Amino acid sequence: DKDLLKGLDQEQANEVIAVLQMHNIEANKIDSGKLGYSITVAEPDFTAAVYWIKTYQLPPRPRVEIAQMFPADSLVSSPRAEKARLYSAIEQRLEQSLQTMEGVLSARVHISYDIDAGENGRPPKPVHLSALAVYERGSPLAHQISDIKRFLKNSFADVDYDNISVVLSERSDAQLQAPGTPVK
Amino acid sequence: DKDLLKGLDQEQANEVIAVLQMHNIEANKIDSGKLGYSITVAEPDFTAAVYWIKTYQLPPRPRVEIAQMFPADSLVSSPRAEKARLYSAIEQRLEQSLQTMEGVLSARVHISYDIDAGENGRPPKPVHLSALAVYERGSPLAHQISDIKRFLKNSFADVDYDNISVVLSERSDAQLQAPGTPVK
Amino acid sequence: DKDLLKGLDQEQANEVIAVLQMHNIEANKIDSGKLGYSITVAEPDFTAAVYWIKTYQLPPRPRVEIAQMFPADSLVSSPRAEKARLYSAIEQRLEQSLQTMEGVLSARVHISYDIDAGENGRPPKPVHLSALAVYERGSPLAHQISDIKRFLKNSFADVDYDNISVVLSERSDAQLQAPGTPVK
Amino acid sequence: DKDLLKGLDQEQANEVIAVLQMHNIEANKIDSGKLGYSITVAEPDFTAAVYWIKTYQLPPRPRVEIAQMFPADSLVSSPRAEKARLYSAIEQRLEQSLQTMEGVLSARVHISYDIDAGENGRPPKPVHLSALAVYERGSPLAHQISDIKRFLKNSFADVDYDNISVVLSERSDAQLQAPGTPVK
Amino acid sequence: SSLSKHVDEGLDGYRDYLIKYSDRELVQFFENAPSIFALLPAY
Amino acid sequence: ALSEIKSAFKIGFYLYLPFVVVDLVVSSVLLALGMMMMSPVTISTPIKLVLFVALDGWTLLSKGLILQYMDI
Amino acid sequence: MDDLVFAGNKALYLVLILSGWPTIVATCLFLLSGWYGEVLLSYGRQVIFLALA
Repeated sequence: DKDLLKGLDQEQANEVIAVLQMHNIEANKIDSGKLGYSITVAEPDFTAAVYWIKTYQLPPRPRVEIAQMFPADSLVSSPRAEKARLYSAIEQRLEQSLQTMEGVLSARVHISYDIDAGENGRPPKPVHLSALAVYERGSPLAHQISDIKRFLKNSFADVDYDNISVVLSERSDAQLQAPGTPVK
Repeated sequence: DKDLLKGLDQEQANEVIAVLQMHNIEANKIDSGKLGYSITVAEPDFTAAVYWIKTYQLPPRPRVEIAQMFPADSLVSSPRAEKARLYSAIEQRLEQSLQTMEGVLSARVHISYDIDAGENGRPPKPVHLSALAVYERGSPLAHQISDIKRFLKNSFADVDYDNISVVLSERSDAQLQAPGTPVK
Repeated sequence: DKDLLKGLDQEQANEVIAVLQMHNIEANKIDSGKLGYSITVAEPDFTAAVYWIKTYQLPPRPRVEIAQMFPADSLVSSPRAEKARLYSAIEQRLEQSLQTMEGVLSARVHISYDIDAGENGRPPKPVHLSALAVYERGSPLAHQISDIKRFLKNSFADVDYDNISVVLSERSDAQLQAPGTPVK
Repeated sequence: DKDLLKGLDQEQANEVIAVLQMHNIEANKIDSGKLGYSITVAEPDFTAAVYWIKTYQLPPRPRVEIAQMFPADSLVSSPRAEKARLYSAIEQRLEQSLQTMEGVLSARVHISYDIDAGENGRPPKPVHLSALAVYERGSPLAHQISDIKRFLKNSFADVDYDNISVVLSERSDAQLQAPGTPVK
Repeated sequence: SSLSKHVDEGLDGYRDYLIKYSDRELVQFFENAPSIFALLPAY
Repeated sequence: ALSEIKSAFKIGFYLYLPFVVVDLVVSSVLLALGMMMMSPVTISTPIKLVLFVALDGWTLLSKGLILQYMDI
Repeated sequence: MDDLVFAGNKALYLVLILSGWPTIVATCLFLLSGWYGEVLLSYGRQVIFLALA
């Protein structure tokens, strides 16, 4: 009956519940019309829920891309802004192409940005990449780092195998049982 | 019921409640519609609750970024303002990519900024990085400093392994029980 | 009920009450709508209350930042006035990252300002940082000066360990009990 | 009931009462709405209170800052009027950070100003600092020179330990008892 | 450079003249990359 | 010499572009008032050379053309 | 030639913004005196960074 958050989004409210149910407290996703969702928790489960709100930094902020600072809706754009808008779309296309491998649930790719070395007589440096991934358990994740580096190597101009770093990990344990209401 | 604060935001009230409940005093959150929120405590807990307000510097300021000083809707943007708006979105994207690792609850990432880049004839200097993290307890947090350094090394042009400093720690003890109303 | 201060705001009156309650006199915060707050003390406690107002310089001024002297709406923006906002948002962000350590309640970070290094023929000088902090009671505050000195080092271009100065301290004894009414 | 001052400010009347109450004469603060406060004193105490108005130069002038002689709303800003508005905010932020140390009640910092080095080819010179502080009594105020000197030495580009001047002192004896009404 | 060491003292009256009316952010700039050839493009 | 005259006409066109805007922002306000017969060259020329001295381009071009060849 | 295109279209963009803003306003000069020297001095500050480098 006591409220924690209100005026939330859809993906925000769908993540606060998935965090609270991991720690044996249950909540309610109450819609409110065009005012966004709202989440209420029980009275014995209010003190713990504020502690996990503060700990996990909830509600989640929207994810930031580099193409949002240099928008395409502007009329005149610098060559630095066109280069930073190009590399931020290759950075998202390689991330969406990594989720189609056999076993990957989510992945993230970072590209080394170089914009100021293209103008001077110095040549641009070699480009670096770095990726994260989360695999379904039961998979031998020591041998599956060699095809992520093989897919990522010759998708650019000239990289080495030492300029690519892959840090991946298996997914957590499944949460399938209901939390349970506080009896009194 | 004495009044401590009024006119707060939504996520400004969940920090004051989470701070006060750590020190055995119970506060009530009251919505007032358009005028924000309000926080009231009991009468004997008043002179002990203003002390933790002054000590913990509550209410929290909004967290600042480098991209807020240089707005995108200016008529003309300097080459300094375009690289400061680039690097602030890179450290905002690397911070959200560090929270998806296995064990990390929260993180923060700092990059060295170049200020006199084009005004000199000198080439730019090397890039330094720093990071902070908070881990779930029960984890060997000495061996997990070698994964963030490998992830952060080749996410840029050329950084060394001694130009990165990671300072991380485990989280505090959990608060799960109710404070308790003061009987008088 | 002799008034001594009125027309303050929410963050100033919560400081004047937190100061006066430390010296065994109790105050009363009275709201007045659009005219702010008001603080009244008892008639035996009026002479001492004016003395602690004069001693502690209450009510406090609002805290100043360097970025307020050079506002963004000043549409003529010198290169001298763009590095002052870039410095002033870095020193506002490093002290927001210092408070998320293990035991830190408050912090403050100062950076040396060099602004004319781009227009003369001289190379720029080194960078000098300085920091204050406040820790929890019971912490080994002698060994925690190397974590701040390590985190602050490689967050800029090139600083040494003798160019960083950290002066930190523990918090005062807590004030929990009530002041008590002047019985006559 | 003979008035001696009227039309005063809120912080001005608290500086007149705390001066008169130190010298065994009591005053009445009377609000007048829009025309400010007013201080009245008794007839046997009028001769002494006029002498302490003349001696202490009361009412106090408002405190001056160097950034007020060069307002930011002007259309033409010199390099001298930008370097002076920079140092006049570093000087206020340093004395606002000196008050959060362990034992300081008030502080005042003075930065040496350099103006005529920028327009001509003369090089700049070393910057000098100066400080004042009021410490809580019962404290060893001889050992606290090195903490203020260490904090100030790393907030600028090139200062020496014999270019910083700290003059500090302990506070006065407390005034806790009432003045007393003059009987006849 | 023996009798060419007579004229470098003869141009001293022109050299104290070429420092008073030129800026010393341009005087050293054509040097580190006061000379008699390094002050005329700056004056 | 062919690539030097090409680069000199590219830098020389770069300088040309701001003033062109300076000219029509004088003739726009003069056509906004009733001064259509008054020639704009007596008002455009004062604000053409305060944009050059506040930017003090005599030192900016001279330092930049040295920095395209030499090094400090 | 992309820095020749960007610099060749920021001039036509500023003519539409600056010379056309008191068209829609007048369809008071001290508030418009300080705005024009900020943009022309910054566009000239940018075109040298695109020119000499």
